[PDB]
Amino acid sequence: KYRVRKNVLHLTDTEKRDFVRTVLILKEKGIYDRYIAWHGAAGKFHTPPGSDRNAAHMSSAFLPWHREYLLRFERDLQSINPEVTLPYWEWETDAQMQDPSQSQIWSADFMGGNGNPIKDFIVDTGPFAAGRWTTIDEQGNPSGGLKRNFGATKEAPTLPTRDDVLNALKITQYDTPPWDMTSQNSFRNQLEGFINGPQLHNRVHRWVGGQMGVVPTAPNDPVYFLHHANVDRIWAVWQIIHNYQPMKNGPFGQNFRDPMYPWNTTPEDVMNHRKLGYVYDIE
Amino acid sequence: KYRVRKNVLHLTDTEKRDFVRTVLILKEKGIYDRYIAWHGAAGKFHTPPGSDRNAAHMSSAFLPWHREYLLRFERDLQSINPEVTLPYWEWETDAQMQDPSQSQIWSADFMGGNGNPIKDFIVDTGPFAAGRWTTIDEQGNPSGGLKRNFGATKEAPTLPTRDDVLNALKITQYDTPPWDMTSQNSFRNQLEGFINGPQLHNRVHRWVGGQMGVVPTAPNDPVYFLHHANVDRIWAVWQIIHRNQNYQPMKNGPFGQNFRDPMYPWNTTPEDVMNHRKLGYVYDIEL
Repeated sequence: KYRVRKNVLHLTDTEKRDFVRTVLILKEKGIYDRYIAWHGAAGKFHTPPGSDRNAAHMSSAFLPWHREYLLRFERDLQSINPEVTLPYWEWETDAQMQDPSQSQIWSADFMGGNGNPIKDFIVDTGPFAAGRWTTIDEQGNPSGGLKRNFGATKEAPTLPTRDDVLNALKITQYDTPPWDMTSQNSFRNQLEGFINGPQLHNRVHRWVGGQMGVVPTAPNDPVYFLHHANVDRIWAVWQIIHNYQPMKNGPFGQNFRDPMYPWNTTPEDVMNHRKLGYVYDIE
Repeated sequence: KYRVRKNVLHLTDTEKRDFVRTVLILKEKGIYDRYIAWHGAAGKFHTPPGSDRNAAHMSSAFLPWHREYLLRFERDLQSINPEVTLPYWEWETDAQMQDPSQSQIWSADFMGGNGNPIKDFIVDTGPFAAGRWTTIDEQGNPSGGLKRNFGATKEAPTLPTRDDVLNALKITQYDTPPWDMTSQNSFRNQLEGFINGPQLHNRVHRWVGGQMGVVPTAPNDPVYFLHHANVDRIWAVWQIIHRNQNYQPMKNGPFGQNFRDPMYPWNTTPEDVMNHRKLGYVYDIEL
């Protein structure tokens, strides 16, 4: 309950510089590539084999997998600097902005800015610009150069709104059969963004574009963690207002006590975010 | 120092059956596929990115990665049947046979036999035959059955010999810079089998063929674990003989190859597995 996760827009300047410097350090030590690789690995673990579902996305484990993901990331951040906690990007408020690209998340001292149309939309500002930050492709091989392109696609021209978010928190069930993209009246599938998609979570990914635009390369962009921090917050909220489903008979890897590949951690291990030792501000 | 890992050729008929049934249970519960994926994932964690070194192969962590891999596998077997330990395929002994493909490891009560040439070398004998056991491809989707094709390639017509193993056991350095496929005077690279390859470990894969023939899909064949137990036994013997010698690199190698680095996809370090007796098991030849 001690580690406090803060709204990016509530961060002081040196809180932002310290977060940024820690990420780069994780990157120089080779630790950051473990999270890109883990996330890609999970995308290849289909439950059961052949199914649309994988360990991290498109099924019930989406939320607790990403909670465990961000939890391990935060610990590695803390091992470099015990004062660093993972912020969240509250995109529901940034959507209200005239030009959400002008949000202070995108400043030169934090995430850097939008892509540059001449340089194929390569990011050329901030600490993660090309030459200052290398990316890896789907194969684990060097791909060179972070890209972003806010709202370029017909499908996600806008960030999801607080209206969009308030409608997901109403859903009464965590998840429903058959625990996938078609799951109806499903908090998880609603938050993930496949109901009349792309919405919420999936919409943020398409709006940002670049590596963020395609799931297997998305964690190349450090804003991946800030986005998913916000998703984890929405879920923790839902866990106050209103457990987990399936408790059994889902495909292996999605049940309450199944390990989530590529870890041994179960959903049950992370149901209560407070017991994991962190809290979001406003809590 | 208590779970005894036995030569496959020494297993009783009941031991053979209990092992196979336990593996089948692992597969049915969805657990076996986690080991296939872990191995596939490790192969695309390159150290550093761009190098052909990866977390589990072609560098110093080849041996401890697999010690940890097999230890986790043996634990999962034990949780199903605490009397079942991971046996080892002593291929260097099979190589002395007129026809190694007649080894008892390939009998219908254990690993099953060679691939059927009429069926594109699909295995159709033993408990892992097509229709009883489904493989998956590098992408995580079902494939069409186990395949094997013993001794089919020109580079690997034979299994490695007892002398090939004895020769490797004379190498005095665990590994050497630059800790890769070209490492010379290196026990790790020698056992791995790249110099004037394919030898030893790489030669076994090429000899078996089918999914075993391409390292990213090799754990689809349960014999993967039996083969790598023989590898783990040979390294355990190397540590007994060269007791003065330790893992290399201690430091300064690529991240994920040093003594105290995490071995992707786990947090387990090489140091954590250096002493196999402290992991709870011994090979029968140690008595």
